[PDB]
Amino acid sequence: VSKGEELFTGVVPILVELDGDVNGHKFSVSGEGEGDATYGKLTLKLICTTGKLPVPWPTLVTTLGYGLQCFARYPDHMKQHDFFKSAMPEGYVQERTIFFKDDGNYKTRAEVKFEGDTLVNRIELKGIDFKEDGNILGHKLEYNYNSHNVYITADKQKNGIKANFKIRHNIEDGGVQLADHYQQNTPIGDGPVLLPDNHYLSYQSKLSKDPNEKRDHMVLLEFVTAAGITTPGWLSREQVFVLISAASVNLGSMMCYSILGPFFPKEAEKKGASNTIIGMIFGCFALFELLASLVFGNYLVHIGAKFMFVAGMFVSGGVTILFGVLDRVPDGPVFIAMCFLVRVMDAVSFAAAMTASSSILAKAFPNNVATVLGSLETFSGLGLILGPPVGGFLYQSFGYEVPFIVLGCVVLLMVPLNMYILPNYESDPGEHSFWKLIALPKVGLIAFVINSLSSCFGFLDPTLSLFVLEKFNLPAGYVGLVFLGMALSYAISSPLFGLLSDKRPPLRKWLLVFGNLITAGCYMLLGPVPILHIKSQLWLLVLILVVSGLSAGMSIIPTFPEILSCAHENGFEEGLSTLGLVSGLFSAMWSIGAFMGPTLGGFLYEKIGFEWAAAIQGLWALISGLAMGLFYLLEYSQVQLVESGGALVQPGGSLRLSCAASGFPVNRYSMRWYRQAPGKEREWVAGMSSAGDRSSYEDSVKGRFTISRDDARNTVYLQMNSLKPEDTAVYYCNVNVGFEYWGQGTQVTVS
Repeated sequence: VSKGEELFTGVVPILVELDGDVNGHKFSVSGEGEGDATYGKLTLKLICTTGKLPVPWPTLVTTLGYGLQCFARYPDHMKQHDFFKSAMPEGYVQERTIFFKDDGNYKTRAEVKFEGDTLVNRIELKGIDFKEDGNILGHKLEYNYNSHNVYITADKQKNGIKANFKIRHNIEDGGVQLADHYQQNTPIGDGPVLLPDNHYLSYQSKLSKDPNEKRDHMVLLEFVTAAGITTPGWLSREQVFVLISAASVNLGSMMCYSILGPFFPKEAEKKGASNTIIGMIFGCFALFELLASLVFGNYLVHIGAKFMFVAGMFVSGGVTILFGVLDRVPDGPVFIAMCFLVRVMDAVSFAAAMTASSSILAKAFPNNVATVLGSLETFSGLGLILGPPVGGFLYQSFGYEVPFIVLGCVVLLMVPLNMYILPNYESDPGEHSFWKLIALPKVGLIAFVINSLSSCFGFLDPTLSLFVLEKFNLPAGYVGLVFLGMALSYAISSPLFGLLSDKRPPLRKWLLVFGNLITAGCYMLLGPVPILHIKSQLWLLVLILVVSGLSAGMSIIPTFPEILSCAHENGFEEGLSTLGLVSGLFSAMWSIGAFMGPTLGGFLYEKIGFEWAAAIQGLWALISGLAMGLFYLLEYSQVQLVESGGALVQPGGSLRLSCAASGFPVNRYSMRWYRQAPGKEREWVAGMSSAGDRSSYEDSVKGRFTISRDDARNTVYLQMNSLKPEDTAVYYCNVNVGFEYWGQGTQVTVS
């Protein structure tokens, strides 16, 4: 707890200083930058104020980035344990002892102060016993940097923390240099101390050069995350306290939403609404809810979530009683400006509810994004299946009014109780264009899929009732429950294909494609041409509609994590505004499907029969699903490694291991081979340089291991002879192209 803790968020500009005396050589570096504690980024452009550096660049990165640890993104249960963020406006000091393996040493002292709004960093270091012909001063350090963990514990003897981290520097010969870092961090002031437990920090550092800076310089795009303590497995009551509200929002509305649909032919000719007017009801219900959801997703930050959400059903609590009785008055010169007062504010009532609710749902659970959406969907399905059987008494009470007062009282009494739930105040507006968000080709291709999936349901819903009268002849109340089977299958597909979509991320894309593919199948048997000579059996049509609902429910849910990852990976922000604009995107792309689908399908039904009228929508969805493979199966350039060749070993012998690559070429890159022993930490074994003329070997396997590379298939082989009983371990392959990427690794058991 501190006065500057709440002001620490947002951008905070940084001033960075450095003077240093390494091996009798004096130099100085100064620079500027900024970052965030909520985003976690840290961009620092450093320029040498002296000239040619007597040290390699990454050897200074560990004392210029890890010296600036005020910007640390901590998780929820770790927010108490912020010692670097404990007190900024006084300043703190950091003493680091840096050792190298069998080489010289660094000692540095760090003073950081906070004046006004900006942060000043002052570093001084002394470097002793370094050689010109060694690994360091020969400029043998490759201009890349890896990902390392920082292990922090606290001590109350000097009210501070002590930390350790070992850094692997890459070598142009191929090997690594181990930098031991011991940290003693204390605060200057006598203020309150926020003592951490045992925890660790994770880093992801970039290292690039801008050509427009003429002198010696570097650019850091460090990303720092935190972890360390296992969270309790129980669900917190504060997070239930919003999930109950979201469940009530999705549950109470759908009864009124489902009963207002077929209610309208009780008055459609009382109002004098001709087919042009009936058509413009659907036209307004499409386009006005497009515009409303779009402007809401644009201006969620400016309006704010509270009056967005708790009044989001107050207008729905108005439209549940707006149809109180409309057989009373002879709307004559009333109905000139009432046709957009019948169902348009119903549309913005349920567009304003779901756009906000999806955003506040997805904010609370980043680790379970698809699970809780599927949970609300299966709660919706359980509400929909048991929807109208409770009406067998109530609207026989005193007339035709009853479904719009008694349930209207429930909505009007449940609407003001949603005010306790939202504590959310404010975020930042989105800087990138929402048109630029759409103009990304990935959303530009999933848009057509989600419009097709909406068009399927929109065409099918007023079609089975007019179809099954002819060759099946079921009564009106029977027309419902087939459809209920579909809902049952959406329920079966609501969490089961959602929770799995949280487990394995890269499996979702093909899964989405698979959904679309089987969606094509589920209409080709729906209305078949009798060239296929299938008989209209009830059981086969029921089964193909159940697997239709299963496919639709399996394909609807992983749309939202896919577009979240699409917005995340392509350089947009990481916050509530991006989540809200993605939710409005989903709202608009769902709402346009009520206009693309039912119009042309209802036109072509009476024209060509519900065989080819179903077949045109089926082929439309089939082309919609087939379009996804052009962007997935042609640009599947995610970098990954495949390791194999490990099995049981007869002791004192010869075998081989291999690892192949995908996502990058090996024309200008090096590669490493690591080993994890049981119970002991990792250790560099082999290294193939970018040139490949030479290689680097561990001394314990020197003269025993042969590394080889085949450039055509991007395959790398490691062979040996006379294996040892200590060589029961798991081997990893490491590559460094804009991240430190590792493979899964495989086992060698010398038994």
